[PDB]
Amino acid sequence: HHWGYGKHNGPEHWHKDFPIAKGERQSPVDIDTHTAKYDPSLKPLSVSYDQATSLRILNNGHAFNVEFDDSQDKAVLKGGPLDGTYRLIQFHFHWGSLDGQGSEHTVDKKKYAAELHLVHWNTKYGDFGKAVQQPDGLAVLGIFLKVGSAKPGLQKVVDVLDSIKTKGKSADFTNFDPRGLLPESLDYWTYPGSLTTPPLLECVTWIVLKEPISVSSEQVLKFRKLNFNGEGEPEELMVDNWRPAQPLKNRQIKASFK
Ligand SMILES: [Zn+2]
Repeated sequence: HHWGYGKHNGPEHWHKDFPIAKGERQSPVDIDTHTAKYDPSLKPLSVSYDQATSLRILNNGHAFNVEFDDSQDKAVLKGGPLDGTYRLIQFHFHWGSLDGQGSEHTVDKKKYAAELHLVHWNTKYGDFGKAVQQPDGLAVLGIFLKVGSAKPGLQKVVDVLDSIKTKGKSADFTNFDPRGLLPESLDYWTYPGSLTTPPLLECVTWIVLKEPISVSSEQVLKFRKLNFNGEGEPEELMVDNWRPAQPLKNRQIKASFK
């Protein structure tokens, strides 16, 4: 009876095994664009992904992760609300069974078709496992996906998904360039929050970009063909792997832009 996204193990159950689910700095949240405060003290984000080394793609039974080599400062995020250098370790997505839902973060209650998370950890803690125990240990870049035109830079990801259909499968995935997933503008909202899957630790500085990227109906259809289950256990399509919005409680969302 492991956690997941179904009727009987889904987000409304998670608190029984992970009491921090009802904590004071849980994610995701709804971003109220009229209540977000412009903070002109926020620096622009610095994304240096020109030396990124992707290694592998895998289906971990709740999403697919593309993993990067994080043994040196090769793909890093700096600037913005962050002190220090945060290394990219993996990215993944959350998506829906239909185009009108899928994202974790919402903007004035609007859901997008999917949400990309680029996960980075604070190099001062030395590894990822130590970073998740600290309040400033991780920085996640969140990017919304809407359905429209195809994103060429995602097609390489879509094409290998057939080879990792079921839980526990992996495949070599070298020379993928994550710069092909970024929108044009780097304006962002930021707030302190949590992992959105168990263990839901409150170690994340969230940076959510204002500008969505567009993907095609056909691209996102291919995400929906993946499986939560292992080979060949009964087929359960990996859809709606998103956590609903949580109470903002005592936090302020800040914007880098007016
Ligand atoms: Zn995520």
